[PDB]
Amino acid sequence: KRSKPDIKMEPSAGRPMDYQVSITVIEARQLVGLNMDPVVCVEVGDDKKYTSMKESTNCPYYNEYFVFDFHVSPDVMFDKIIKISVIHSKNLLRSGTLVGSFKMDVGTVYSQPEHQFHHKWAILSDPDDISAGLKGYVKCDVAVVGKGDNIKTPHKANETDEDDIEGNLLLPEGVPPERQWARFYVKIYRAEGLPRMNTDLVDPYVQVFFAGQKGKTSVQKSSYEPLWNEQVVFTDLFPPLCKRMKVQIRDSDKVNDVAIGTHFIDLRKISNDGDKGFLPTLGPAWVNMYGSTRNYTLLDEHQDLNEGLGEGVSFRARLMLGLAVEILDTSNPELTSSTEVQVEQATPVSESCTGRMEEFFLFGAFLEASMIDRKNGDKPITFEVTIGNYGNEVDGLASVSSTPPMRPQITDRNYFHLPYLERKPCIYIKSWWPDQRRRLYNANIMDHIADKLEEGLNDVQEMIKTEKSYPERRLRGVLEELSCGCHRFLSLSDKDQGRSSRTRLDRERLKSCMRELESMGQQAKSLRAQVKRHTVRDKLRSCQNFLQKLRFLADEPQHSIPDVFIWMMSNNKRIAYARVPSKDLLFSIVEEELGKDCAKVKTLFLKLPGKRGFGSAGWTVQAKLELYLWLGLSKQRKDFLCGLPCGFEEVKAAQGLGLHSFPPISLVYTKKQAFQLRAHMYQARSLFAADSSGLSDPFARVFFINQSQCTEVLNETLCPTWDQMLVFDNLELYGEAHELRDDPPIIVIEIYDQDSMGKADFMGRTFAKPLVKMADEAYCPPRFPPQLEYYQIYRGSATAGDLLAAFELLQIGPSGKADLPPINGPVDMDRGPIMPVPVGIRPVLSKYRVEVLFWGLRDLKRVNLAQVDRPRVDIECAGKGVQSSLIHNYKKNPNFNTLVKWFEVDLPENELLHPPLNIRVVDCRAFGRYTLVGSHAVSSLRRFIYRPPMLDWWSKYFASIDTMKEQLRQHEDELKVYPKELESEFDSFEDWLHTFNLLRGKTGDDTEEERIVGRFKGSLCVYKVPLPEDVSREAGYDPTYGMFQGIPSNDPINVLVRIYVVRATDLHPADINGKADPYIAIKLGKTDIRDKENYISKQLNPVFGKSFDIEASFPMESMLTVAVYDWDLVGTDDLIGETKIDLENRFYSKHRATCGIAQTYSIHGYNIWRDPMKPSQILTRLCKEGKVDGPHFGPHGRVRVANRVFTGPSEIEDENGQRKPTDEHVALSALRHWEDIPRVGCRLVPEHVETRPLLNPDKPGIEQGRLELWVDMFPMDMPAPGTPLDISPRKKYELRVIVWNTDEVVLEDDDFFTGEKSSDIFVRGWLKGQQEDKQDTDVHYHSLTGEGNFNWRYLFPFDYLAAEEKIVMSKKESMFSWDETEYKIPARLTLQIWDADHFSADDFLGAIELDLNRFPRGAKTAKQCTMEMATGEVDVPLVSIFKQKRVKGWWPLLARNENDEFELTGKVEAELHLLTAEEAEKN
Ligand SMILES: [Ca+2]
Ligand SMILES: [Ca+2]
Ligand SMILES: [Ca+2]
Ligand SMILES: [Ca+2]
Ligand SMILES: [Ca+2]
Repeated sequence: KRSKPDIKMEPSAGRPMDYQVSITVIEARQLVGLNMDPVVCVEVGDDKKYTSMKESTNCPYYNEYFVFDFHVSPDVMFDKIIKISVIHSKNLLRSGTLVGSFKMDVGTVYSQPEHQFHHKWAILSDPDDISAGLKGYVKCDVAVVGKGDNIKTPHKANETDEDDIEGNLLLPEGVPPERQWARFYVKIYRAEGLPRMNTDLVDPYVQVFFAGQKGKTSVQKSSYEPLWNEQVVFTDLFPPLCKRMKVQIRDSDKVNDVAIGTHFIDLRKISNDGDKGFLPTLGPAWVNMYGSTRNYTLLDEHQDLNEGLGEGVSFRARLMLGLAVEILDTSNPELTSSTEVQVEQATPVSESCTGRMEEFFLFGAFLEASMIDRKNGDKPITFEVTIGNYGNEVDGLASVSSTPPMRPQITDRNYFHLPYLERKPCIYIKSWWPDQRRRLYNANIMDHIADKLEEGLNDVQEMIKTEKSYPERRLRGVLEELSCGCHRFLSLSDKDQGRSSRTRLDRERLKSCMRELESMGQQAKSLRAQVKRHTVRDKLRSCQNFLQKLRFLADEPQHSIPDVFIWMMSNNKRIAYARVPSKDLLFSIVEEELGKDCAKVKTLFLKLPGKRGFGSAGWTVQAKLELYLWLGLSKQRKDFLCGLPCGFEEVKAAQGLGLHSFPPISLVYTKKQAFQLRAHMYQARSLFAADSSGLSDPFARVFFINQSQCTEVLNETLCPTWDQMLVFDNLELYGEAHELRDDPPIIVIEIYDQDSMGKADFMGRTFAKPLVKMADEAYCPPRFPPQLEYYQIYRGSATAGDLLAAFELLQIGPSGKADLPPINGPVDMDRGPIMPVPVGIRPVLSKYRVEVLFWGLRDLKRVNLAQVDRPRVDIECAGKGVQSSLIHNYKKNPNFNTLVKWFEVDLPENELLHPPLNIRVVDCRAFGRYTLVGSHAVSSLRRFIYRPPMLDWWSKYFASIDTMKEQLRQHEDELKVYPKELESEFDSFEDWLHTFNLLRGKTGDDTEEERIVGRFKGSLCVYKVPLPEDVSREAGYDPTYGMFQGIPSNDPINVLVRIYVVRATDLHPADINGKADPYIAIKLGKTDIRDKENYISKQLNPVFGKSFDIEASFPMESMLTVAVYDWDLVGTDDLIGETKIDLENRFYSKHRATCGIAQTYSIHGYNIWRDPMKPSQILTRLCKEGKVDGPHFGPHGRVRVANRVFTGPSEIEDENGQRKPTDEHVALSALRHWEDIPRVGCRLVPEHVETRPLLNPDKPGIEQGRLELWVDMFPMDMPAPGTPLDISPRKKYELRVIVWNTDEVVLEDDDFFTGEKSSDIFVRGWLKGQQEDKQDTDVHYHSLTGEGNFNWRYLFPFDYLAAEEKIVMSKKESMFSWDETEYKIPARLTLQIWDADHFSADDFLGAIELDLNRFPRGAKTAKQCTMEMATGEVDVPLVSIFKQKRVKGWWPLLARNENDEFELTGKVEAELHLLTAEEAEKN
């Protein structure tokens, strides 16, 4: 396949769109400064915000969130810098001292696989001083997201998880952590070809921006060809995290300096990292520079094109440039330690290093110039072609550049055309460019193999779309051809070694492309063998991992010949432009090295320059040229007319009369051939909506050469069936048969919405190439007759539907129109000249029946600000359909009194060609004035076409969360924990019930929720014929309810929902201080419960443990929403997150999604069964609903469902402790293995929590945080359930120690009165921190050898959990906080021996820090205590007091000496004891 051409008016480049960056700075560490007061400043481009001030902390904590929003182009967003700085003593009076700064850019943060860095530590270096060392690190999370992106957020963990600096640096892949300094020389030499800005002179100077620094050269006053010869040096951290250098020529002025042009050097194209890579280098070579139009205007609206914001519409300058980096040793005292940008004199380079200036030649032939836009074509028009400054005759051999102006004639009401016919104007341009053709040839072979590969991937994507047989063989052939072209590029590009015009970048880029493309060829040859159908899609992605990087090869940073520009001018006022690259036009002998646009006629769509080329002004095209272009050496000009169609005869200018090889000013064609286009137009689907009713009036105009016709208008449909051909009679073309069959001409098809007057709104356009046939060839299969194909219409950037067409070009023969095929006349003869699509091309139709289950309608909005009372649904498929029964009142019952009804239509035989079914709800008000409430049409029927087939419950939560963590890590009692929406694993519970998303309004462009006017609930069943009896008995049991038998009841039923909110983690902070105060809000219908009375305070990871009961009247009250809210002391409360969980499909699924089913039964304790019915009654109800025999019972260990038997345990315990027999365990096992039923077998949800991502309307597609919750449904017409689960969040302990004596404590104090050494020994110890566990003993004054006597008892009461061995407490973070915050640490004790004084603080002598779970055992005597029991010797075992409960021993306390080791500075005899809270009151 892939006969369609891919042309788009709006590419990805140029269009500005909304981005935002979110930067949070969690904790700063390892900073430097004496009594410093840090503030973290975050800068993105031209703005910056500061955090709060912290006083005298070395490790401050901020956790402050910043969001920067911009609406800019993607390329200029990727060039914005990100600066994280730390400032000491910032104030407005005096500038604070800079501690450290870190530079980064937006574009490489976007280059992450998650478009973000999670928990990464910025290296806060010193940009102000190269010789200075590291100034600290700052942990941060930085994310870049624009509109239209869906991303997954990783675990936003606290300090209790991995937070180490070195393994989580703020680096991309492959960057070395030390980031050695470098000098970046750019060497601006010369320039040529400047325009006029004084009216007419210019005062240029080159300013270069990189990494937030800038440097400008001197100004060469009054010179259009200036010579700067100056070099600008930067210094930054190699490798540069910023990936672009903005070099910009500027015209200096005394009031407002403006821009000449701007070129962006992408540093990835000129560099390679690693030990096999090479340092950044470029040039000395010429760089082309494009911008706005060269003629001066005082109010130029295209000024931003000179700044690089968009696409250059004309050539503006050529700049000689060089670049070279070097790594400098910053420890050398020979060089100054400065950092700022410097401008010095550069070394002059000869022109022979960039290639000799040499004369090139451009030839162009304007064959066709049609579809000129009407609002400009009242004047005669021209076509000015300029390459470089050559051909700029308007602004200022004799080269010609313009076609002769002559008036445009009428084609239709929307476009003119130009009557060239046989007189084709031509242009010839002499030019002088350097001899760097080999660079363009290498980039051209790169682009040629990349174009072949991209054509292969688009072809196999089309065979994926149309389900053609074995695309894996096409993939293997594509990879083999890619390897063959790879070896061709290996054997081709290396033969021009002898020239000395190669720069420093040429050899390095050729070698790097050699190595990388050898790796690509061997990787493609290895990937060819593993291509398989069932894993084809990932293989496609691997091919994309080739192709884009191949384009990364093809982009040349040192382009020699500038792009050619083809313009339009009406009375010498510029209208529209096209810009063709010159690597595609260069002529050469080898076919892969030959340009893809050289010596062939190509279609070329002009467009408005700059900002007028975007949006609604850029809908209609400005011209559709059929241009022949050739570019190359004048000694290679021997065959620059060979690719042209034959039959032409030259006419030259006055200077070239009688010459041999003078290029012609014009051509006259004599070999005219007549043709006819049969524009087959069968259908369209999913078109754009251009009326306020949500539908349109589509009629399509077909444009071919100069003729244009329109198919008839159909009314109030987005999927029309015109059933019409457009006969363009007696076309004329010029050429021969072999130059036209493989390259047919272009047909452009636009669709318009007819309105109440003569104007018509726009739908977009598509393009086509007709099936071409000659007189000598016959109408043989499989080429003829042409089959209808799908043509993708694009309304600019956004897609706007498909189109059904079978275009064919047919030449007339020597017998005239008698050699034309027999035209099938109109069966409906009332249409007259409207001739339908003939047979063979028209899809052969067959009888189909559509049976529609009309279940209900949900949340329809107002029509003309009036409420909807009595809906009805019309259904249209292939023009005919059935209408639903009326409902009586929407507010009390939004359901139809009968459900199943059918209709008979004709549909095509193959399912790929099916027209879309269109449902339309309309209000049936009085007096027959029915208006459109909603419409849903875009659907494929393939899914509907039938074919015959001490423990608590938290311990159970821990025993499941660790298993799901183990399974997640191995991929990269117990409940089945689900990590996402339950709908994603259980296909939104759409077994028979389907939700069709119901639309009214114009289709959105550059949301669907604003178009939402409700949704339809129901099902479709479309089938050809009644099948044999065993298959058709599904409908044969009850024709009243049709094929949808097995349906459950439709009448309203009363229900309670029981929502359990377990916990939540990774909350986005509602408050700006990185904290939140969460509480659950729940809404369902009229019910809204907000539990503000039982909030959790100062928590981003709430342990909730809450259960709520909500009344609901189904089917109206089936739209539950669960949200988390933040308490605010003043003002209004701010929402944190909100999730939607609908209950219609959950209740009415076969999967039993009302309540989960546990792993096993227990009638007491932590595994209590919350559902009121036993599982025996549960599968009794499921067997009665699903037409299943069973359940059957025998002994208590077996249960029979259908023809299968399952097993399980027999006895079960209650709270009294005595066993009882039951068979409900085996019933629950049958519920677990319910998938094995041969007819009604599907999956069932187990008892779960779901980790639903909470979304926000402000950030679509972005998870603010994950919420652990699960819902239960219990219909109240069955008996009510009991007490809900005790999921409420949580043992208290007493640690007591006694210090008996001390020995060998170091005598720190010399005696003031007698002189001997002594020590006032006393003890101190604490578990948690300062304000809670600080206690000390009495002082043993004046020790002689370290002996002391205390006999003092400590006591530490606390809370504790043994699941993670964590001591549990909540305390205020600061004295200014409102209330307490929860903290977790492991079991710690810190013991110290001090030296008391009567007048000041005590002197530190010794310390130990031990764990109650793994401390080494104590000595038996004081003298047995040695150094080995405290250090890291493995010979000393460990004792846990949680199993021992009594420890007596001697233990050494260790000073903090300067030798980084431990020294015996004291011994302590200690008794250590553990009690509970109840035992502590009497022990
Ligand atoms: Ca309209
Ligand atoms: Ca209309
Ligand atoms: Ca708040
Ligand atoms: Ca708050
Ligand atoms: Ca003392």
